[PDB]
Amino acid sequence: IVGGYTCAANSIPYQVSLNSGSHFCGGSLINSQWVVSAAHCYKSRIQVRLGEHNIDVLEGNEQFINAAKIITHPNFNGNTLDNDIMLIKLSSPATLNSRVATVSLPRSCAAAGTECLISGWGNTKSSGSSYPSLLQCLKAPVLSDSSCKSSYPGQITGNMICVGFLEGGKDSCQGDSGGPVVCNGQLQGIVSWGYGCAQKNKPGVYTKVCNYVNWIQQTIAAN
Ligand SMILES: [Ca+2]
Ligand SMILES: [Mg+2]
Repeated sequence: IVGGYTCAANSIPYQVSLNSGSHFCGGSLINSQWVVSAAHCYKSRIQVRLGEHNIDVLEGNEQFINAAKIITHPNFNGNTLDNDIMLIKLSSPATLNSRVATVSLPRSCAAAGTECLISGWGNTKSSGSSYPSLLQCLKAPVLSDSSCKSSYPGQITGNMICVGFLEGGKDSCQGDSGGPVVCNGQLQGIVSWGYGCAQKNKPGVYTKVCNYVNWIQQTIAAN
């Protein structure tokens, strides 16, 4: 997250770290047994780390649980990034408490201008590279469909939204991929793509989760 602030410890209790020897992506706990993330984050082996604040220090509240199933959206396109969504089934259920909690799926799509919270352990520098120990947060609005589609001509599908700021300086980055955008208590976005991060007129693009509630629930029920 560029231009964010350090979240209060465990204040984002649905945020997970996906680990393959090191943190590589975020995700969101949406059921005791299931995490949702981005398909461009796929790896064949993943350890899910729940209840993290400092991903470099074992502070007590962590639950480390291996992925048992990793299911990318059948219509994921790695060129256009359409349907950039993936489900991970935990090998055992997360134990839900104040520091490890599910986030609701959308009840509807979000209005333009809705305030959201974006979080992750991705790159914090707008030049170079700095990968934080502590979870970072960013408040950002759902952008107008003038602002989003004008920023990426011909590239915003019906399954994408932009969330952020056209002036630059505030965005999600590499390593935030797969993490949450939560607006009014609902998971509306998954960190997906853009053009670098925090550049002028290149707001972050996010998978539009309000299109996927059927796919998510059908996958959960069948696995
Ligand atoms: Ca930790
Ligand atoms: Mg580090």
